[PDB]
Formats: sequence, structure tokens, C-alpha cells
Amino acid sequence: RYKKPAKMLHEICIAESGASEEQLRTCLDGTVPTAPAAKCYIHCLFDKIDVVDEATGRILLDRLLYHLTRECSHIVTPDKCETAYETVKCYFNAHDEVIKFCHLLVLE
Ligand SMILES: CCCCCCCCCCCCCCCC(=O)O
Repeated sequence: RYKKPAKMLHEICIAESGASEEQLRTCLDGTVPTAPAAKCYIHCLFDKIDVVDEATGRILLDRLLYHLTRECSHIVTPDKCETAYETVKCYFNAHDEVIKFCHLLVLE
């Protein structure tokens, strides 16, 4: 850990969402991927680590952790992929955080 579990997580979510490596690789400069399929990849990551609220569909950011946590953890849209994308946009606003998760999941 942490590299072995995250690689395991990346391969399943590429397959489920149907997002290309090119679409996800946009994260390398700190950008949160925007493809309709890459937004679903993010939902897949939250679903596999069990941080998607059964009752509301909101992302349980406090659980994910192990001032901004509260607002970003109450975002709910009619689309599961849009909900996950909007939550990441809200919470991981700094370029450095996106890059760190990008490297952990996406590179060898
Ligand atoms: C690259 C997408 C944008 C920002 C990142 C979104 C949050 C993804 C969270 C996945 C973290 C994986 C770490 C799991 C490690 C473990 O369980 O031991």
C-alpha cells in the first residue's frame, strides 16, 4: 500500500465507465477529467470504496478521509457521474491534490 490497491481500483473503473486512458490522462496537469465517460470513472471509484450514500447519493467525504468537507459532501445531481465530478471539482480544487491522486491511480 498505497500503490497496489489503487492500481486494482483504476483497472475496474476504466472497464465499467468505458473511459479511455487519454480521457483520464488529462489529470496529469491537475485538470479534473471532463469527458462524460471520465466523470463516470470518478463515480465508479467512490462506489468501489463504498463512499456513495445509499439514502441520498451524496459523496461521504468524511468517510473517504479515512471547512469545505461539509459543503462538497452534500452535492446531489440527477446523474451519478455528474454528482461525483461536481464533488471532486468542489473538494479537490488545488492542482497539487488532483496530480497526486492522478499519479497514484493512473501511472505505473
Ligand atoms: C483523478 C480524479 C480526480 C481526483 C481524485 C478523485 C478521488 C479518487 C479517490 C481514490 C483514492 C484511492 C486510494 C485507495 C487506497 C487504499 O484503499 O488503500
